[PDB]
Amino acid sequence: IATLAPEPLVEHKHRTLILHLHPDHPTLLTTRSLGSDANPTRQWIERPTTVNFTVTGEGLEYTWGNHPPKRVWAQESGEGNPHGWPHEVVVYYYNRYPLTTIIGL
Amino acid sequence: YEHTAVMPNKVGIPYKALVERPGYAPVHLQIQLVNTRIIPSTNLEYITCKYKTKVPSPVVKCCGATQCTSKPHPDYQCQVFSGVYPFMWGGAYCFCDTENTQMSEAYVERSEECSIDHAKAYKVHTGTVQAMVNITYGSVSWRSADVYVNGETPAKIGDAKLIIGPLSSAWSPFDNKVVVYGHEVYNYDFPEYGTGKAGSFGDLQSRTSTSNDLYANTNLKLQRPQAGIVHTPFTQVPSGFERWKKDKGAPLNDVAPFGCSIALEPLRAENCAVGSIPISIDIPDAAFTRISETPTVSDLECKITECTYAFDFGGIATVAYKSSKAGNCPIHSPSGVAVIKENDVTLAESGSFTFHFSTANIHPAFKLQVCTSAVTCKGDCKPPKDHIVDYPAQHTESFTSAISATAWSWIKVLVGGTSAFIVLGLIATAVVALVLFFHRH
Amino acid sequence: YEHTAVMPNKVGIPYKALVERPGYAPVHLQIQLVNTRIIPSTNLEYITC
Repeated sequence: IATLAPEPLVEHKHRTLILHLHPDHPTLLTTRSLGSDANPTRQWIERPTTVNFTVTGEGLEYTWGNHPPKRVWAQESGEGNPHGWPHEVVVYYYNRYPLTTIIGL
Repeated sequence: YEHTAVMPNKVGIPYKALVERPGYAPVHLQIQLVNTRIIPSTNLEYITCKYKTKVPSPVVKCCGATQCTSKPHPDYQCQVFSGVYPFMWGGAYCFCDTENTQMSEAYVERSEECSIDHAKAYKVHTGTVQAMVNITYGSVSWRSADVYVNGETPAKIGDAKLIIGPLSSAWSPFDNKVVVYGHEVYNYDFPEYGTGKAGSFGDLQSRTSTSNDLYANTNLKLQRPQAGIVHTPFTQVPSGFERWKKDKGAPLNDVAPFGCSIALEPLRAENCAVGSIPISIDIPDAAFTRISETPTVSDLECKITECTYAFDFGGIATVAYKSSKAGNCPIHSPSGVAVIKENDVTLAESGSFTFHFSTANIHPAFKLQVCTSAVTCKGDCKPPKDHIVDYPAQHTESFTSAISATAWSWIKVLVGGTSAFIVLGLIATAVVALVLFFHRH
Repeated sequence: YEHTAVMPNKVGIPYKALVERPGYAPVHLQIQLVNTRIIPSTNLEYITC
């Protein structure tokens, strides 16, 4: 019989997952992505910290302690208005596509 | 009737297709995956566990000398220490001062814990792929059976015959050499049963779990007994199985890409999502109806009431029909702009029904068929408020799906008006040569 | 569902709004104020009589 860590506080952002981890024992946190590049991270948490992970549309899977793994997918909420003046049309596609708007303009 | 198409390699989402036969009404075909296991071929090489060095009782020659023979034993050691004069309880042990012999023999044997926690060293060879496929068509319910992923083994599922084609990619998460410890696997190299660095991984190799032969190098060295007491002291480096159990990386089930969950007992790699799967299903003619039996429809007009950019089914539209007679016909959309939640419809005489769809476009120009008749739908969609969801996407994101109608008119004049202005500039040269030629004659 | 807006500082006049959750019917919302007290912090210096 092993200990169970307290569950983290989960708040969402645009393509960003924030976890508030408060452990009472040294606890392991491993994350991986469900795309072509897994990008695996691992660390031992001994103090109350906060971590930010970039969740894409392909997904992300994270385990915390002895809890079962959880999978999260990022939607396409965006931070702009696609119809209107071109001072806000451009800033809509910059957040969605920062790699094609700079090259394409 | 053979239906041949390409199914993407995904587990959760279903594949919807409408099978067209001339002279017969179309049917709705659904193919859904449940499992996708990649099973390589493995042969066990050797096992590893912590050692246990047991020493026999040394001899105490009083006035003389002793020699030893090379006994067959893993990591066997012998030595002779001269002039020991040991002391036990009840006085000294022997007469002869400053000449005596002690044996102090030691050798290495596996532990009694080797049958519980040991690391299995496997060599991986490429093998077979299999899957479990749920199948329905027409009006019969869902029923499934295990299929094989090759190009040579048909499977009898339902009344039809299904041949699941080979995978588009030969990618496998396993390396050539893997180590299985407990319930997790690792990508690790081997000392190949001949070598051993005595402290890293191969200080004790046995061919099976109960093999008589055993390889063991551990730097075991005999030490002289001190001050006239009877004991055999030795000196050796610590175990490599304990050092590997601390200096260990992440397992392959936390490292493998494409969401490959790894099981153990056939050593599969379940539910990977890579490539595509060709299909070939031969639906029998008993599920085909005629054009005369199915109703015909006309006066189809479509209006989208609400659409959303989000995942799951965020779109809902109502259509209006004028049917000849009541009955059931399937609905299907050929283009990949919108997927459809349900298959059939309970039609009536001059009514209307609503259906739910799912796009990844701001303006969906998708098109769907109802009772082998055509209609198109257009509309607008709004971005959602959710940032992170716990379910995968039901649609397919394309390249032109993100272009709004405002920005499409902006890039229709930066490439249309400018490139036609050069045409206006080029014909000025074409007409100034005609005027200058007319100056001559 | 979170719905943010700006209401005026009038007591008797209610604020009517219509929230819009996608995929769901709109729900009417009515907010009305009944009081508005500004309470400063005081320390007594002295009395006189």
